[PDB]
Amino acid sequence: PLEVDELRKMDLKQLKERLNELEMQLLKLRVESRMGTLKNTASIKNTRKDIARILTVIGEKSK
Amino acid sequence: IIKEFLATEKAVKLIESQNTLTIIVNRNTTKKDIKNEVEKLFSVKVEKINTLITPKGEKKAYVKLKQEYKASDVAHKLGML
Amino acid sequence: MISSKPSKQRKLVYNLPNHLRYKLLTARLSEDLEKQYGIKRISIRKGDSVKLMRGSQVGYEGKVVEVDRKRGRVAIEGLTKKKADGTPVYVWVHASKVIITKLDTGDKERMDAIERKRKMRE
RNA sequence: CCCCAUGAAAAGGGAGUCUGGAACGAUCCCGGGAGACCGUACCUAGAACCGACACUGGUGCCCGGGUGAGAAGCCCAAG
RNA sequence: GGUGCAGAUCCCGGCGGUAGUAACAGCGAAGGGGGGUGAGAAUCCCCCUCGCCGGAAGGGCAAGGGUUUCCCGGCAACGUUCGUCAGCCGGGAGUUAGCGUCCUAAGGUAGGGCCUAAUAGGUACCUACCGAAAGGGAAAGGGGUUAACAUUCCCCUGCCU
RNA sequence: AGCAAACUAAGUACCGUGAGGGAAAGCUGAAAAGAACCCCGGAAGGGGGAGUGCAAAGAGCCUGAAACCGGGUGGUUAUAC
RNA sequence: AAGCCUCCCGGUGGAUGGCUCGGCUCGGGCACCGAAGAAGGGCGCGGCAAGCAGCGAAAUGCUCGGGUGAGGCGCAAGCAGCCGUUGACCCCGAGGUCCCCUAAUGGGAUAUCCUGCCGGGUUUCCGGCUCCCGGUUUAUAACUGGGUGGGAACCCCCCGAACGGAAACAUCUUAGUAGGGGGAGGAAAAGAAAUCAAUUGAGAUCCCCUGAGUAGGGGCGACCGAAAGGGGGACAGCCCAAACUAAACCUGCCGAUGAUAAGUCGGUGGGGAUGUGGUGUUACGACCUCUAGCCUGAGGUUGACCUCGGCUUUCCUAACCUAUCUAGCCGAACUCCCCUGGAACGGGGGGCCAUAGAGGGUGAAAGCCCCGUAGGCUAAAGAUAGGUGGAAAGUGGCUA
Repeated sequence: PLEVDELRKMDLKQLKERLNELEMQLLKLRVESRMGTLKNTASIKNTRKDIARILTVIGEKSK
Repeated sequence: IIKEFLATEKAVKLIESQNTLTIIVNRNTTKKDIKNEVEKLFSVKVEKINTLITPKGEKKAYVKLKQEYKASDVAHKLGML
Repeated sequence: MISSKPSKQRKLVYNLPNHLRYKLLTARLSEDLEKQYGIKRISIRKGDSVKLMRGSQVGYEGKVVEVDRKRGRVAIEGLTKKKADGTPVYVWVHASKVIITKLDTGDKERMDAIERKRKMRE
């Protein structure tokens, strides 16, 4: 999943938990430190890259 | 902010033996409460926490739960068991 | 104005930045290609086919299946040298000794690059 | 008992006395709540420190019986 | 034209001979038998016995080293021999405190000022602060549990602010 | 040699309590085609045999001298430099 | 029996020979960064991640445009997986984030770490806290608003060495160099003569070549050592104090206007007669004032005078246009025949472009196989330069 534009579309209140809900499942992927043996290594990069974006898009809304 | 759920052979007993959790967080070098982090992320009361400074560069904390919250469940919800 | 010392020149081709790699891929088309396209040389893309003029296997026609963009050489199917085990590995032949035979008109973004080269109408 | 040597100072505590204040009110007990951050593994040296080394050199510190004044020597306890 | 080399107790790299020679003694330790593992055993492991130390080769504690701790698998070197073994190599794990931080001596500093041409210079004066893991300094122990650390985790008794 | 530096990190490892001093080290062929496979050993890019490839001096990989040492070729020795 | 010598073969070392994404010199361009947090370090950061490099908890890259155009996921080939045609990766520009120490400045440091006080919203958290300049409020309380360090060499200015040389050595010299301290910028310094020289001349300074080891200095010892003039380069020259005008003055904020600029306007606060602003600073004089005389387009006044014109100086940069720089792009001619060769980029034959035969690559020594080359072309968005714009002040000339 690569969300790119709808972040700019709608309100900022929801993206807080949208950040949170992503943040939680980041932990879920973070079980790999035990050799989680999770299939999608790129998910972390997918997770890590996108999480910053919404954490960046908020500035465009002059937070 | 919470970063990972450690799963060493040492840890697994603790979540069973004492219903604790081995969680390592940022090295924020300032804490009053790693406590109130969990419940807004897991809805669990806290009974005690402590401080660890591992030589590998992380900051470990033994957090134990009151008996009303069986720590194995949330871990199973997380998904290592 | 660019220098002519051998050393500096070789540095570019050993350090080719990514958006310039087409340079070591472009190969000569055929007459029939330029007959309806009005163009001499163009960069290679996948999904194409080529013919060969130099090397021990001169005179082959295959399909553009493999490529080495960073250093600039390609490969075509139906042409392999068996390893000791018996699995095939792709023969590596440079664009420098090849002639293209056909291209893929299914991109609409490679197409306009063809167009902008002053080729006549369509 | 000795001194032509007279043998450290703060913070921190506790008490005493006098002034002002409000009447509620504890240095009592009873119930409740909390108590940053960081040190914390191992080795202390005839192999873990230094002396270029798995070095008879130095750097430490402290602590069973009998025989025997004995921490002397001997042997044997713990190890 | 950096220009022709045997040296300069030349420099650097390689390898000679003395050569399998010295040494692997000397400071009061010492092993033996049987079994096991593994290719390979004086050297590693199991059993028994035996000798030595025993105000130290024992026990617990620093500054320092920084993983030297533990588990699992290994031996080309690394070990003064060997080596299945190790502080060695390779794959993983591991220190929790309501029961140092505070103050201060030797002194020191930083500033204000007294000089120095200037200063990263000295500074008698004043002010602010640093200065002890053996100085002083509130308060807990007991038992019990992991291979690995514990007055810290489990239980009881507490205790101090 | 070229500035120390062309290399997996060079002011890096390191020697020094300290100001500081200060290294060594390039080349497989074009394409790893890196010897599948069979025998020895436990193993070692180790042996042998096969195979790739113009060529294998095929990982310690261009070419490969001497000091050296070993096998052999040719002379040649225990009354003697 | 040792061997001995030489030679063939092998291993042991790697010089030779060859190759080079490296340095080295030159010339030419370019040539400050910093409290909005530097340079310099310390830490982290990827699926499996050690160093470098890059990156800053928004950690192998976040956003937006511009170019680019089919693969990308560094150094660096593995397992596994993903991004990419809804335009990737890359490159350009604009942003966003941007930990800790660090001149580090809330306070403290033998801790790259701990720790307060206010104000803000408030969950995370955010702003401010040595020495000064000018303001608020009491005349000491806090509060409004803006000099520190680094940078390869270079530059300026103070302090200031011995070694040696004199075949000794003490004066002298080596020498204001080595070095110390302060302080800048991209250049610095200096810069308008109390200059020279000499037959009445030249005309800021600086550097280059000469003048010239000349002048001149010193146990007259080693040695040191000009100027003037000439010849070259670019050659630019304006403000202050005074005489004399005398509040006609400068400046903070807010609001309006003005393109947001400057300026003007209304209110505001400050500074100022112990002097702001106006003209003006030069030598056989200059300048100012007064007197007298002659001398501007409109108006007025009494040949004469005055007010409003153009002009000089200064300040302000905007939207637009032009050019230049950051980017990619166009860009000729054979892979024709025979032979050798693993490969033709070789040998022979054959044909051609050239304003492009610098150069590099591709299985070798290729103008015509590929790039590039001579020549020409590219902009959203920025940056630079010029024009196009606006405003303020000071305003006759000559003569005695």
